[PDB]
Amino acid sequence: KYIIEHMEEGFSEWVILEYSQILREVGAENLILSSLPESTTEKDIPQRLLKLGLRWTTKDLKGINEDFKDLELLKDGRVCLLDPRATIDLQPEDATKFDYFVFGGILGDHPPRDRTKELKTAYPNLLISRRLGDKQMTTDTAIRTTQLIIKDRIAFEDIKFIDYPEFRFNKNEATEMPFRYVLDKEGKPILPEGMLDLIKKDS
Amino acid sequence: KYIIEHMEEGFSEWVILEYSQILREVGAENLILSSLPESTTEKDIPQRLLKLGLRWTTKDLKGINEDFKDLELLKDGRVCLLDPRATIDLQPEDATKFDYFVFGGILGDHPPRDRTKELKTAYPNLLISRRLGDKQMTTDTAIRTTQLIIKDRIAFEDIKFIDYPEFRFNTEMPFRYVLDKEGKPILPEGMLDLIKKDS
Ligand SMILES: Nc1ncnc2c1ncn2[C@@H]1O[C@H](CSCC[C@H](N)C(=O)O)[C@@H](O)[C@H]1O
Ligand SMILES: Nc1ncnc2c1ncn2[C@@H]1O[C@H](CSCC[C@H](N)C(=O)O)[C@@H](O)[C@H]1O
Repeated sequence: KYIIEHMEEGFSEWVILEYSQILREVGAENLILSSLPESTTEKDIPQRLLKLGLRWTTKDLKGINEDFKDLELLKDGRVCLLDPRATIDLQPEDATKFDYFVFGGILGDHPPRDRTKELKTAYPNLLISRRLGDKQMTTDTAIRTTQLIIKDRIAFEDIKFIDYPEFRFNKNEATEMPFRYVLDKEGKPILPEGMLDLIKKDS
Repeated sequence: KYIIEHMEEGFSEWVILEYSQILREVGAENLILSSLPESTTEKDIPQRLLKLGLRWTTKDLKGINEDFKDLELLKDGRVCLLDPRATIDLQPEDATKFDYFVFGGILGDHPPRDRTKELKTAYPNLLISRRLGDKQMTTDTAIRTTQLIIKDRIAFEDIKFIDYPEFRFNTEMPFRYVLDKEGKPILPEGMLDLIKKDS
């Protein structure tokens, strides 16, 4: 159901924390990590994700069925590409329309590689583009949101968010995260396990 | 979130494969394995389940919040106990009604111990009982079904099942099973070998 195009070279601690959280919230059978470098083997995947059962592949969108027997084929118009630049928000009623939710992004910098657009250009008949509100989200937030709209059938504007949360570490260090986050029951922003400590040590 | 009451002594390969499948399909965040023996420690929990991030506890329903502060409080009427002898079938619109779905069963045998009744009795105000069809399901199938009804909002009679499938190896399973796209019953990874090995 959820397909993440791996958006970096190697795996930083940050992306390991995100992917870990995603895995524990959707379950390993429901996430495919795709488009990894062609040379990638098991020894290249962080063992923390392997233990959690991460399904990964070097293949791309059209080729993933070749790597997984259980995966229903990719039909035209039933694959939703998620893009903050799209004009139509994802709706609860879309639960019927899509069998796959794809996350692209921007790979690297200097130059950057807009994978979202390249996908859009590679799969003109496959992809439908949808937005998750007018603010930028992290991958685990974007997935949590997709899951809230599609599985819990809650419309976007009924979801409680916080934008640009500020985290205070000491009397000196005040950092602000330039993203929208889903609130938890106690009114605080949901981050992956370990993310907070990671942000702290960055200061 | 799903709460599974651990319904056998120790961990057989059978239940390990069943629990693994569940964890991979719903996510380890969304499952609590409860009511384990008081002596139980992490050392007694199978490694394959710990790697997948199994959340387990010796506690029962009343004390589940104590072990996991991230969980929403259990409120009366918002906890559904899944019971094949119950009267009202679980329906898609119940997705707004419940925060928890509990799976009990029989801690047999000689004598057996019906945890389903024990629960239903120890927590009368807490629990509401729902059925998943008139046939018996494995826990992984019952969770799979609860998920289709609650998360995908698919009605029970619109789910495609197979009743009492036979498996030839050169065996009939007395359960109802959900079908996959390929028309075959959906079993936990590794279960077919274990069924075969037993023959
Ligand atoms: N508001 C929004 N609407 C739709 N998708 C969004 C979104 N905010 C984030 N996303 C998803 O999350 C992804 C960005 S997270 C990508 C991080 C990567 N290291 C990079 O540099 O780009 C996007 O590809 C998109 O799929
Ligand atoms: N048709 C049905 N309707 C509602 N719940 C069901 C069901 N079939 C199975 N379940 C639930 O799924 C669980 C798995 S059966 C558990 C196995 C255990 N050895 C025992 O005999 O009890 C059961 O506890 C039951 O409560």
